[PDB]
Amino acid sequence: PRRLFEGNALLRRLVRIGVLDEGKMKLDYILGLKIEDFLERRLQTQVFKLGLAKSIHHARV
Amino acid sequence: MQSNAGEFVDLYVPRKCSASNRIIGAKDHASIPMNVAEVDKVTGRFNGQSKTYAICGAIRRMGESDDSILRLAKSHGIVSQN
Amino acid sequence: SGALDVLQMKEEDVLKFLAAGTHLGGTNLDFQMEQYIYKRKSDGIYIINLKRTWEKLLLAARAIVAIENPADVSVISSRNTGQRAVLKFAAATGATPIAGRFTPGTFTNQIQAAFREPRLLVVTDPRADHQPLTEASYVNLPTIALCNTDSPLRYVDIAIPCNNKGAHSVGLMWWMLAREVLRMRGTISREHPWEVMPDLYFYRDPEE
Amino acid sequence: GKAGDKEWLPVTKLGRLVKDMKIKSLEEIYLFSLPIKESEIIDFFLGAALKDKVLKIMPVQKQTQAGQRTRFKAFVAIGDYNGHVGLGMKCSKEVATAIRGAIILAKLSIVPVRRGYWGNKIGKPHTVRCKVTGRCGSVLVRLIPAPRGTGIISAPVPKKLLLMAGIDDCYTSAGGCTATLGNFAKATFDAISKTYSYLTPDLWKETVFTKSPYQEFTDHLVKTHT
RNA sequence: GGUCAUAACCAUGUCUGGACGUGGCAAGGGUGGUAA
Repeated sequence: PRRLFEGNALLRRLVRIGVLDEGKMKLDYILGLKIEDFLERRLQTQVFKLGLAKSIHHARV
Repeated sequence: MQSNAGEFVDLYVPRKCSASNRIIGAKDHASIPMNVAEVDKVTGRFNGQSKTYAICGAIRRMGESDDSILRLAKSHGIVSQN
Repeated sequence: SGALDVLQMKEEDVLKFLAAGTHLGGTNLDFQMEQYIYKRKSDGIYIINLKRTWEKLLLAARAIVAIENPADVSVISSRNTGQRAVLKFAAATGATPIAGRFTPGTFTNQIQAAFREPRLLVVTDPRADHQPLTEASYVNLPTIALCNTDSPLRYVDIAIPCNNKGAHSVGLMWWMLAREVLRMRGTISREHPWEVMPDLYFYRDPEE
Repeated sequence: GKAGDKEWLPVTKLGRLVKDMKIKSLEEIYLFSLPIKESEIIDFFLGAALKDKVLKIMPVQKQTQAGQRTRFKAFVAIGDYNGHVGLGMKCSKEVATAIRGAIILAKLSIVPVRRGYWGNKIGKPHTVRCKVTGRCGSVLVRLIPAPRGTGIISAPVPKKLLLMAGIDDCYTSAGGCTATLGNFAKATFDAISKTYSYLTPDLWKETVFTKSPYQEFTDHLVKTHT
């Protein structure tokens, strides 16, 4: 019971922010995560990516 | 070696010597394959298909090989009774 | 063996072995050289069996045949008796002789104008030609030789027991070796007697 | 143009089959555990992925009645990230020559490494086959398998070698002196070598055996060829 | 199966001395002139 309930709710949260696919969703793919995917989900990155800026330096301001 | 993907990984499968059932390196320079030529055994003349063996350098350098080559060949030809 | 009588002992050759004193063997044993001896004499001599000689002659010879190009089965001897013998050997069957002092580093070097690179070796007497044997295990050569009854076995894949303290025992054994390889590879086989004499495979010896 | 090239003429048997092109991988050479003697053979199959990483350039010197006499001894690593690495040391009276002497010697001693998985397969190995060791004069390393994404956790010196090997994740433990790095690096190199010599239940299936490249291609090695 | 001898004494040291650091291979050019 510990492995099921924990893993399910862990992976749910990784999917909810979208640093992980649901075409993955196994505990092994947690380990395939890396630094850059987190940093992509940051607000200033998403401002730049999907809204008006001229550089990343603009977007933070 | 086979993964769950069915990918047949590892650069090469190394040969396993018949001397003592263990595996040689890739820089062991005392490990020798020795090809014996078969004959028809009706007239005594060369006939095609060789019997090939392989022996590891470890048993060779201590000097066990003379018995090993004999024992391998004794269960076949051209020694069947010694 | 298993061939009818054409790869089995002949009545003729028994006489030749015994006249050349090959059956007699030195006064010492090893822990590897006691599987070819039968027993000891009244005297300190230890009597090699000739049945045991005959089988070992054959599969030894069959390996010498198995190379496609015979021009690189390099024979070696440095003791005086096995000099005249090897020269006729390597004339009869395609081989490369190395008579006298070996000059070490022959196969180890890259730069040397006497560089060789054979596949097999056939050596007389391990404890006189120890230099090429040691060097064999740096270039992955199989090895064959003629052991007495006390020669050290180490880097010897197959042995062919013999008396080999000189006399006719040396030259006779190299002659028999050359007889077999031609029956198997060539078309000299007829199972009726070979023309060539074991006489001119013997030692030169100080002449009249 | 006005300038040709001519590079490499083999005087070695193994060199001749490669130059005439009948051997087409290193894996053929290694399976018969043949000597290599010419450093162009290795650099023909590879040499399109080999880097060098000069570890140390260390002085040594002997004594004579006229004073000091100094020789420079340098260690140089070599390896592609596909699993072939090697190592060499060499000394000479001058510096640059010693380095270039070491890059040759290092090419000669290249060996393969065998990689495996932590415990569950998902394709593309990432770690060491099993927990192995290797000692050189009271320095040793104990390469211990590791799960994905932990990187190579080692001192700076073995972190070079293991990275060049393409081994992604590893844990190590050392014992004894490691400030005499000539031992330390050779001991790492020793450990990675043993991977193919370690018997595993995988390898218990029987190997077919096949005739030597020397044997099969002997008709091309005799015409005028060495 | 091979033949040969006698050792005294003998301590100490003013002294602020040694050039070593990274694999470049690598000029690349011709107006005058017999003829013209």
